[PDB]
Amino acid sequence: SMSYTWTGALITPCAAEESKLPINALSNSLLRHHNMVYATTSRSAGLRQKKVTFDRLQVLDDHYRDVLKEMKAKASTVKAKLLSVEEACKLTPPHSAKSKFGYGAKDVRNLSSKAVNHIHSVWKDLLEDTVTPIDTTIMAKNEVFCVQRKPARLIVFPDLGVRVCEKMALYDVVSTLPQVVMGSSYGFQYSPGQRVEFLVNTWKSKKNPMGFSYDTRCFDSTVTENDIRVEESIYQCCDLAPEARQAIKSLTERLYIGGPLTNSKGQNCGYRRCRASGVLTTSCGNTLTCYLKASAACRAAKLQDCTMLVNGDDLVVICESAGTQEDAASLRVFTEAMTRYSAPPGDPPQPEYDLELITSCSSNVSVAHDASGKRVYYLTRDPTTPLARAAWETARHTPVNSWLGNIIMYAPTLWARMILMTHFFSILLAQEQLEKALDCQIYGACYSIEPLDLPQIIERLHGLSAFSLHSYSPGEINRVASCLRKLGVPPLRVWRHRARSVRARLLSQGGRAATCGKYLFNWAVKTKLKLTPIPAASQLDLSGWFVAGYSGGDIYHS
Ligand SMILES: O=C(O)[C@H](Cc1ccccc1)N(Cc1cccc(C(F)(F)F)c1)C(=O)c1ccc(Cl)cc1Cl
Repeated sequence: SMSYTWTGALITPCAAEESKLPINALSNSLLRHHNMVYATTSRSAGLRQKKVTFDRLQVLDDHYRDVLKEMKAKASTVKAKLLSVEEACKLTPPHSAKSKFGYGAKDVRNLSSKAVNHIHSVWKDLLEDTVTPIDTTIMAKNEVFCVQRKPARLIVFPDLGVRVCEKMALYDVVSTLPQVVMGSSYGFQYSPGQRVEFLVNTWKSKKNPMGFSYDTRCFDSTVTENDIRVEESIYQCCDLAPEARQAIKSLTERLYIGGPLTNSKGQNCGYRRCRASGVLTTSCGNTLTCYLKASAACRAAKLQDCTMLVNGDDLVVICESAGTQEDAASLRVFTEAMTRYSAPPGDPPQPEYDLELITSCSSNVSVAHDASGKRVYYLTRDPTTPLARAAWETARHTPVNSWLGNIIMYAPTLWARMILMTHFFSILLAQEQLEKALDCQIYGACYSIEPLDLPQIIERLHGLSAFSLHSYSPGEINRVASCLRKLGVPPLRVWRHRARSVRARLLSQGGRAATCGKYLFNWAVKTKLKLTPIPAASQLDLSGWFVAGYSGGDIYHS
């Protein structure tokens, strides 16, 4: 079956779109090569349509059915509850797309009678009808990148009412089931630090380690009807309320498997027969399907002691080496099996014998040293995209503040500490907006975070060592330095000069701002300070942060 069939109608914009980096008076302090940054827009949607439209074939062998039976055995130990309407409503982003039925995201969060009444009629319809295709809107994502130009990604999502219904029926399932079925291989259960720890321990557990990242080409498009019905059979293994079983069956038949695509102008754009990128189950469905195909492919390839780390379509495997030559051969067979399972590769997989050289979830393990002088492994990444998006956010307020999200996920890195923290705290000072909560995302879920809570939040997730790492690796230092040049960003020596100023300024404010100056920029002074556990860090309720992935899932954790 074709992943998509098209009518010719265009994927249309929902408002004005900007592709060129907006420039203000602050832009140059961060980046000078403005032409390197761009945002994707609907004008490239047609190009994306061509890459994502292809036929899918599947050859399912005994290794595939063996792994699935095992997955189903673990799934049968899961007991999940139906969420109430109020709970589901409270999980809805404040600015989530409004319903076509006369109410918006605020109406839902306030439990307005119109929204709640319509939500109840959608739920009832799900229970009575298990066949009628549910409508979806298809949009082109406006996302920022650096050159080396890619076309806009596509986002397909059902109406707001249906989304609240997905939450009622499946939020508990998608939040609980993956870790049970996949154990330690489920990546979304890990904070950046725990991820590193799982990777380092998994690597150290092999006599002769070897690992590779496996990039699937347009994964959502490779997901077949079979795949989606198999995912549902796994959900159905759970101990669930009868109403939840019916809604899951209905949602699978009417929405997950396929459905008509409508543009922002209300025209039919065509029909989808693959994974929708904008539904509650996108992350969980992709993770389970990637793990099932890969686990089975590991068996077919005769990979020795293969350990998976899977986050949606992002896949990394660490196993026992059989020698340089044999490895190359096994990987080839692994890739052939995945292809048979409808998970063909984009970039061909290549074995790596150096853990730090493996990139998964666009990140890699690197090493530095803490106060004591001890080696500490931490998660970093190429800062090109973080900086391109930071440049955009320097001149444009956007719904998701990636700079904040990146400071939280990459607080221990050289680049997040010296550039992002310095740059944005300088702006918050100047605009006196330090206590203004801002929306950012972690594993797809949206959170309102106050920048003044950063010190505590970081202590909680990375430990106090995040404020004292040093002696980064020549490789890391050099990648950052080279990145600054490609983008036209001031050299690290300049950010250090700046950080000294930002730090003195925060300190002058006292209170929380002073804590920020003290912990976040202790690295900027030749005579470092104390830095002891922050009493308020234990107060923060970080339960739910690193539990599951919700990318495209319309999730908000207030
Ligand atoms: O330890 C390191 O790896 C860097 C190495 C480095 C190399 C090139 C550019 C920036 C850092 N330096 C050593 C260092 C400190 C101050 C000034 C320099 C200079 F002059 F070389 F840029 C280097 C630091 O003291 C340092 C440590 C943590 C953080 Cl968050 C920031 C800094 Cl600056």
